[PDB]
Amino acid sequence: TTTLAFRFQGGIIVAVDSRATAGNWVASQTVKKVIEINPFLLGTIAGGAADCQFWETWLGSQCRLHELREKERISVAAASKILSNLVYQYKGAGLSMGTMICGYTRKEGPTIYYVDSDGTRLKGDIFCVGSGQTFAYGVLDSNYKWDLSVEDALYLGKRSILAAAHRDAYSGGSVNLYHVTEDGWIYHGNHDVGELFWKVKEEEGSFNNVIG
Amino acid sequence: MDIILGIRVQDSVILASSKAVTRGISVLKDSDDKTRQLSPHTLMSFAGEAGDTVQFAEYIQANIQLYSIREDYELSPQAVSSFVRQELAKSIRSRRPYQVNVLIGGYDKKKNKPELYQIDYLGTKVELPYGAHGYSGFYTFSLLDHHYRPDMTTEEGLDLLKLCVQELEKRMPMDFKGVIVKIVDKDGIRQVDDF
Amino acid sequence: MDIILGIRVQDSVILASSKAVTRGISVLKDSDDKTRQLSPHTLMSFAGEAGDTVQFAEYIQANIQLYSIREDYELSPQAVSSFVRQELAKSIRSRRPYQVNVLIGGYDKKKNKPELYQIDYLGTKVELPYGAHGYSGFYTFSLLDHHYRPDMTTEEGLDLLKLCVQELEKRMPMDFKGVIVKIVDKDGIRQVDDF
Amino acid sequence: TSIMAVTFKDGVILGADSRTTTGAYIANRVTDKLTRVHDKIWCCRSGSAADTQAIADIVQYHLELYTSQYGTPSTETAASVFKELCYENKDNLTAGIIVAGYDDKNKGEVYTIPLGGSVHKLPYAIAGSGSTFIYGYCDKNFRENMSKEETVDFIKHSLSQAIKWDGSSGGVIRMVVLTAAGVERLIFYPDEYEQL
Amino acid sequence: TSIMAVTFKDGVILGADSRTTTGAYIANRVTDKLTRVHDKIWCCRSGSAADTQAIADIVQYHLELYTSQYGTPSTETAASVFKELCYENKDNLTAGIIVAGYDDKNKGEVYTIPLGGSVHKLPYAIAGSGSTFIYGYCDKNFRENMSKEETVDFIKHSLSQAIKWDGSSGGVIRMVVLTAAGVERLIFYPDEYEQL
Amino acid sequence: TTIVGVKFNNGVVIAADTRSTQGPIVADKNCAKLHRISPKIWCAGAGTAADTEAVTQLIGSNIELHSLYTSREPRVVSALQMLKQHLFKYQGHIGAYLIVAGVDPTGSHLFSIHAHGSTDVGYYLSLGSGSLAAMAVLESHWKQDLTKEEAIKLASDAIQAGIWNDLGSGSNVDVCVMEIGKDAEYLRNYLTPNVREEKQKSYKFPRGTTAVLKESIVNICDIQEE
Amino acid sequence: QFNPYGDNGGTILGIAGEDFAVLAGDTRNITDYSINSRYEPKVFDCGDNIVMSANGFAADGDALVKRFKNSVKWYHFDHNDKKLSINSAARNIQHLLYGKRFFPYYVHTIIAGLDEDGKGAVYSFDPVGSYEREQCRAGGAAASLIMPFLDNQVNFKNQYEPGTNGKVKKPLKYLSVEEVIKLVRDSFTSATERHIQVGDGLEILIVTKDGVRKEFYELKRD
Amino acid sequence: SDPSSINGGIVVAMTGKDCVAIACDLRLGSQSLGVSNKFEKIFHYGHVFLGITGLATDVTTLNEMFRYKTNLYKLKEERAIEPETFTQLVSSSLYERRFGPYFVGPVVAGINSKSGKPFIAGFDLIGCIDEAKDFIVSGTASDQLFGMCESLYEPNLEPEDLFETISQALLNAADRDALSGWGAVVYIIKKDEVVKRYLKMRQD
Amino acid sequence: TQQPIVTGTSVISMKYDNGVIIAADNLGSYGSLLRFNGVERLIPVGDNTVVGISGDISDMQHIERLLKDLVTENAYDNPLADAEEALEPSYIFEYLATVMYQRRSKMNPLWNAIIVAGVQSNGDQFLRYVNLLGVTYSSPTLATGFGAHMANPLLRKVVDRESDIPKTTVQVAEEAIVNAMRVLYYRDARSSRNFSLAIIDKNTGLTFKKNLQVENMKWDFAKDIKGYGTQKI
Ligand SMILES: *[B]([O])([O])[C]([C][C]([C])[C])[N]C(=O)[C]([C]C1=[C][C]=[C][C]=[C]1)[N]C(=O)C1=[C]N=[C][C]=N1
Ligand SMILES: *[B]([O])([O])[C]([C][C]([C])[C])[N]C(=O)[C]([C]C1=[C][C]=[C][C]=[C]1)[N]C(=O)C1=[C]N=[C][C]=N1
Ligand SMILES: *[B]([O])([O])[C]([C][C]([C])[C])[N]C(=O)[C]([C]C1=[C][C]=[C][C]=[C]1)[N]C(=O)C1=[C]N=[C][C]=N1
Ligand SMILES: *[B]([O])([O])[C]([C][C]([C])[C])[N]C(=O)[C]([C]C1=[C][C]=[C][C]=[C]1)[N]C(=O)C1=[C]N=[C][C]=N1
Ligand SMILES: [Cl-]
Ligand SMILES: [Cl-]
Ligand SMILES: [Mg+2]
Ligand SMILES: [Mg+2]
Ligand SMILES: [Mg+2]
Ligand SMILES: [Mg+2]
Ligand SMILES: [Mg+2]
Repeated sequence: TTTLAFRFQGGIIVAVDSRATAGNWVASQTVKKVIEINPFLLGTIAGGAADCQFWETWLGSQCRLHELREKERISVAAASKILSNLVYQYKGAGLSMGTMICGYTRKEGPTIYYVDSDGTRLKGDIFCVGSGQTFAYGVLDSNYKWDLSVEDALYLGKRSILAAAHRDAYSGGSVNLYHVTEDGWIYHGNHDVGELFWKVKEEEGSFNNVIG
Repeated sequence: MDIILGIRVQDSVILASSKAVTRGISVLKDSDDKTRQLSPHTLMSFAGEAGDTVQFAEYIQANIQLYSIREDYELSPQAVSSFVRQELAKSIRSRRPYQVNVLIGGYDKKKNKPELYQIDYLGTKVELPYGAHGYSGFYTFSLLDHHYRPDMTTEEGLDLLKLCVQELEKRMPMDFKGVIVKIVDKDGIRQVDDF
Repeated sequence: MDIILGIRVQDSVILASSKAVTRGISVLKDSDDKTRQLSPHTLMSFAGEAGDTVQFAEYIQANIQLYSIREDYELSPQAVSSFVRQELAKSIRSRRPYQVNVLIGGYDKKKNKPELYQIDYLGTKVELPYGAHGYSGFYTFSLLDHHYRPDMTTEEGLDLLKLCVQELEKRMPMDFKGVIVKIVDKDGIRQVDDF
Repeated sequence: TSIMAVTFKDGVILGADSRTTTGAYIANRVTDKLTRVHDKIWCCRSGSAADTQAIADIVQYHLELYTSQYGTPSTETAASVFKELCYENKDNLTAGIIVAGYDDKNKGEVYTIPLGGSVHKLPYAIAGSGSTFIYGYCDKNFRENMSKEETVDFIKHSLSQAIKWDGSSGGVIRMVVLTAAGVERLIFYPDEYEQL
Repeated sequence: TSIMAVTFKDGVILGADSRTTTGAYIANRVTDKLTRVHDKIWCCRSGSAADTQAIADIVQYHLELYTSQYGTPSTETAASVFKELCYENKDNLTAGIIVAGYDDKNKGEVYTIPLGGSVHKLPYAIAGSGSTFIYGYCDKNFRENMSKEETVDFIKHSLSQAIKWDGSSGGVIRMVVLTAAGVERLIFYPDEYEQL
Repeated sequence: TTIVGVKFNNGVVIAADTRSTQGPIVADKNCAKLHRISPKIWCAGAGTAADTEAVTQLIGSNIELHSLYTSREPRVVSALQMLKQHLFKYQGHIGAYLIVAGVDPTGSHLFSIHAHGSTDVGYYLSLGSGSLAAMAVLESHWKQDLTKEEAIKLASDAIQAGIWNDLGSGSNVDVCVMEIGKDAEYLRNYLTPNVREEKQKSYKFPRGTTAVLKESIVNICDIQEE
Repeated sequence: QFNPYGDNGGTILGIAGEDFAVLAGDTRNITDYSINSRYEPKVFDCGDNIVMSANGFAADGDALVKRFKNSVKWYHFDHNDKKLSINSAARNIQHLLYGKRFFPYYVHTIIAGLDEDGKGAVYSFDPVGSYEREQCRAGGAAASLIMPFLDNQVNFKNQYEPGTNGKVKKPLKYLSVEEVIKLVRDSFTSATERHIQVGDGLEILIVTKDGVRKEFYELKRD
Repeated sequence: SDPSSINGGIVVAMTGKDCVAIACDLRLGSQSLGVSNKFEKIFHYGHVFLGITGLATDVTTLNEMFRYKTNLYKLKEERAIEPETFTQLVSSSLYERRFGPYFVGPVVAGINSKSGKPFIAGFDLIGCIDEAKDFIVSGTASDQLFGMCESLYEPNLEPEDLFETISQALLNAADRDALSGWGAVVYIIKKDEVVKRYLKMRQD
Repeated sequence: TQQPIVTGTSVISMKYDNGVIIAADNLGSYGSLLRFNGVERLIPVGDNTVVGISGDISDMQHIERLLKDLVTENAYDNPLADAEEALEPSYIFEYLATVMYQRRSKMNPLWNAIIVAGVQSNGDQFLRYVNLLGVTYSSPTLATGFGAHMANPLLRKVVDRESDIPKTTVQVAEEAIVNAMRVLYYRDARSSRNFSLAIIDKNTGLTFKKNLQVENMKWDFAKDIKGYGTQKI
């Protein structure tokens, strides 16, 4: 798994891979690793598939109950802390989860919280999570600026997942892109790595190691 | 030891190796050179278990230097790398194997080409445009996949290497106290004293 | 987390805590504040197992803030430290203990004295002129044994603290990405933004 | 431990050695392994001394309370109470018990209850570490409807051999006779049974 | 496995069941555990089939070479060669062997060699997993200087009981008679010995 | 694996299934488990495939040299002795479980061998994971004074019981008949009761379906003249 | 020590058509190297035009199916005989599975049917409740043998159009019910050849707007 | 830990009408880390082709060993070794390391120069010969390859048709294995010409 | 979690044209010791069902009491207890299967393998298996323990599939069962010669046969077997 999210001028970019494995066996190439919590909240998922799906789907129910009770959308901080407090109750039981809770509010602005099944909860500008996180960090850190266009930021996120999809054996399949703004998240398509790799190689002039 | 990197450009091979030596909770030294000159146009960097690394490197060095005197001739990097691989492949089924990973950077004077070989302690040899051992590759291969172009100059290679070291210094937990960089080309081996 | 230091001088208590957060082979963050304000004149830094540290610190914070509202009065650092110790002493014989070590730096407005308390996860409390948790003390206590004087100023305390951090940055293997320094005195709590 | 119970014409006879061991040390050489849960319902105990005592004490309590309400219990009923304790607490118990009793209606009966907690009604039963060495002898020499004197000799000869070969068995041979006549205790010393 | 050797007036008789087991599966129901190391020196085998075969084959080789140089070996000598192999390789062997032979000078002799590799000269011997169940029976029923017919009945009755109680023992009862007259093989089938 | 051996009037027959397995996967569907030690001494092997092959070849080789040395046709007891002593020395680590059979100047013989080096004699024997299914058939249908035709039938039926009921055994039935005063006849695939049915569809692709990057001729020939 | 889990083998296969769906599974049931039954039904009609199979440990498999059938029954009682849609069934099954997160049902579950637009639907589950809608999925012992074949022959993976040489992919034309059944039969015949726990018989359940139909085919019994 | 799945990789071989085909992926990794995408696993000694999966150091070592032995064979015999004979040499060589084996899954492929008969064979790590008529599979995606071959394969395929079948068998099997892929090579072998084709596949 | 102490070995069974046959030996083993020689392991329930049990005997006796109690409970407030609302084999099996799976789910299993044989109200044959894990399956032939490995192969030669059931008579079916019991006595080291057999026919009802023995055994060939290879005498 490789998932990333970073804050920038035009809000937040979220990018994830699509692969699921059981040992060396490739179980799925079409996994949805971004969960649409509401029109303004996104959750990435890494680690145990069931743990992540169940509890982030559950998180959406808790966030919906909040805005029914409080007549106001839940903050990214509060949404992330509901999940982190939940997994903390289960600490030691063997849950396996690594997530970014990404969203935008008026009071907070664009916010990213990393939440993890050990109980860790961290606010930050850039995060990469999963088995291929180090590969994503390499591309992301060397090319990141606050002043990036929506178009350039989206490509950087896409390219960082591609890098990890290539090198990490347990990452791959396809790239799902999201862009979170003042007016909510925007989906930017499924990008198959089998076609994206050759496209990027030719146009960018990268991956000169590989033959094509 | 920790981090060793290698990159083969147009007309040279550049090896970068960390300076830190850590035993337990203390950094005993911050200026350690994790490499040995096997021949005038062949350099080997190394990392692995304490003691084994130097013992192996010097043993290889002695054998290549012996060959050079006997034949009055320098072995090709390919020939040296094959010799090194066989020693490690022999070692892995010994009573106590050499726990050493190496990079061999050399300039072939016959073919006028730089060559980089990555060999692990099992005796797994691969020729590469860029290579790394340990946790280093987990950060650096993605950068090199993006930026590396084969027709690069030595100066462009050093800039690309700086970008790798900066990423390692940002994201790796261990303080490896910077790197010693060495260039291998047609004129021989030299050390970049400022990095 | 890794390194947390504390030093009590003439008229204040200075706490220094590392900024790094490392999960596995990656440094996820380099600006993490490992402390919580329990009351206007009492600060607690913390280090231990992931999740437990923050959960415990915030739980303590909530309890002290509750006391402050109920009585319209600030507890003494000694009183807060005893409360914290009991929670950890209770915790160590639980199903799943809090795996957290803390330093409590406070200024007693009644006695007009700074106070530093070191408490480990077992509930082991000690009042000290200077303290540390984890591997930090193995380097810093020898320096502090030499230089510390009980009548030091706050500026002298910060210089002595810089000398501790420099030694840690030289000899410790892990890159802890510097420290956030906070001062606790009669006027309250403030952060030294440049260190 | 070598224990056995044998039915015969006039009723039933229980038999046992008297050795209790902690490893190779004989903690008690004159132990009484034949114990009373009711007037004419007794049991032979093997395995853990603590477990079998605790069980026997509980059974005696149950049968005493049974008697106060419903009159004298059958031997089958006594065996059932033993079973219930041994079966339901099989994970925590090490008890090999032989239950033997005399009714006027049913006459002499013998029930054996091994480690598992199963119940087996038999003409005669053998149990304990020393019983292994006399399966051959007992099978060849047992007859139904024996006399009192014949049954005493059968038990005496059997346990004598079990004692001879088993280190965990020894001491005196205790016996308890259950008939319409009443309850008789018999004892046989080493000098008597070793020369057989 | 149930094996035994019994000395009597005219010589010695070896006896054995015919069961070989891999756990609870009977790999061979007609096994021959009575094996020849010399004309009138035989052995009963128990434990590992491989180990006891390898041992017996080596002993037969040693006694064949002994005979070529020094003439017919004694039963004691055969037992000593068995012992040497079992004792010196005790860590790697699982072999319980009974050695039995007939000289004209020494007549019938029986030596038993348990796991340790010790040697014990006895009037009769029993061994194997099934022997445990007939210690009582054999001790009570054995006499010295029995006749051939009495000794055959003693072994037949003994192994019959051992087979009855031991799961690892079964099949046919093989016997080998060693006297001055020569070597006689006897066999007894389930229908014969089960009804005893 | 199901292997059997059956004695009859004027000789002995052995048989085997043809399935090899690595875990739950079938490695070979038509495996050859009947090995020739000498012209008229054959043995069926179960357990580790490389071991049964290797141990048979080695003893077969030494049996051949022994036959030439002594100017005599080899005996089954010689193969038996050489096999058991070899296997015993390796303490069961050589995973070969063998049914050894043959005819020689002494007569017809049938033995089994286990990996630890123990041997057994019998008129009918079976080894392998399907030996219980095979032995059930043998114990039900075997009798003394079997003819050649009856023994082949009984042996193949015993293998079939293994093929159908044991998941470790399958595919075909191999047989070898060794009769006294005759050449041994090796019947490879004596029965074939597991032919795969016709597939519903042909998966022949249109030419050019696969994407190619480079092409090149490979030089397999030697260095050329002129 | 007592081991509460076992492996009953078998293999299952779901394929989604344009206006239909199939769920196939072999009828063999095993433990270790023995056959328990040559015909033990594994794919079940659960009502509301939904078919289900829970392959792996049969005791857990039967328990789960039994509990889901129960869930369908109570869904009718509690919600005025409303039809349980395939997506709703899938979510319900996730909660049944995750309910035993710390003592899991040791099964790979697949359900098939039609979505609310009438199109063919297949959903796949892991033991602890993670699920995903798919056009194609094989599950169980021989899943590793069958899935690659389905990637190739159902989704036309690694296939391109002649003449263009790797430039133009093969178009994703839909498959008829007759075409799908051919791929199912060949999948199981191939799996039977190379997997010892697969064989005896093949039972296919086909789901359409008209209802649930069954088809049975013989497989090799060795 | 498990030597046979540290580096990863696969090899497959098939027979056709008067031809054979052998193919392999190009990946070499250290568990999750992909290291090289040029690590070929198919070698040849004269007209006999050998594919080797498993531990990479042993793949290299055995290639060097069989090059060594086939060269000495050729000097003494004054002719190239044939596939049937080479198969025996591989088996012998592997079994001599019975209790300290090379962690490999070799595959032999070639056409007998005298008879013209197509030949393929597979081995386990200690030397057992699997001489199949149809196809041989080896490596970390052997299960996947078995499934593909058993369904896609038909006998007597022409060289250019056989290429499509073996290529699709390899590619789709590799795509369901995490430790296989990163490129692929296919050898089409006829009695007196051999074509080598690199396949375009997904690079993840 | 426990370990089985006193144990019963194989239970074997098969369907025939008008009903089902089931059999099991009368032994209660204590490890390698053949301790108890008079144990009945076939337990009838009514006049239409027989439950055959292998494994732990103490647990068998518990199950025996549960079934005895089931008959009592079914009779309560039930005028049709001996007619339309009598206990069916399918009812008895499902109850046991529920208990077995519940007990394994509490990590405290009944250490048994059970075969419920009987005939339903409509004359249909019932034969189904359940064990300590709660695993269930049905087949024309069913067997537990060693029976699975040795009996099934023999019984499957008579009834290989469903269509062979109407072609199989009670005489042929009983003959196959009795033969299978002999084979088990040859080859199972924890079996006995004495056994019980039960037939449940839709016409002639429940026939329970006690004190049967394995007969017509082949042992004569043993006399010719000498040594383990080279030995002649
Ligand atoms: B990713 O690699 O973390 C990925 C994300 C998940 C949401 C699909 N996880 C998996 O693929 C895991 C295995 C794993 C690999 C590497 C690190 C951690 C975990 N697989 C599963 O959770 C899974 C679930 N069902 C079937 C197969 N695999
Ligand atoms: B007998 O040996 O089984 C005997 C019967 C007991 C009721 C008096 N049991 C013991 O002696 C046991 C140990 C034991 C030995 C052999 C088999 C089983 C158990 N001894 C004790 O329980 C004991 C010993 N020392 C002090 C207290 N209890
Ligand atoms: B007997 O049970 O001791 C018997 C004697 C042997 C010489 C024929 N031994 C065996 O049956 C042994 C196992 C064993 C059982 C009981 C006690 C000690 C040992 N069996 C084997 O050696 C054996 C079994 N199957 C194949 C090969 N060898
Ligand atoms: B049979 O199942 O005993 C069979 C007989 C063999 C001699 C042809 N054995 C095998 O098929 C063995 C099973 C086995 C698996 C693992 C370890 C030991 C034995 N198979 C192999 O030896 C085997 C497996 N894969 C490739 C080649 N050979
Ligand atoms: Cl007592
Ligand atoms: Cl033997
Ligand atoms: Mg919460
Ligand atoms: Mg302390
Ligand atoms: Mg005594
Ligand atoms: Mg089969
Ligand atoms: Mg990848």
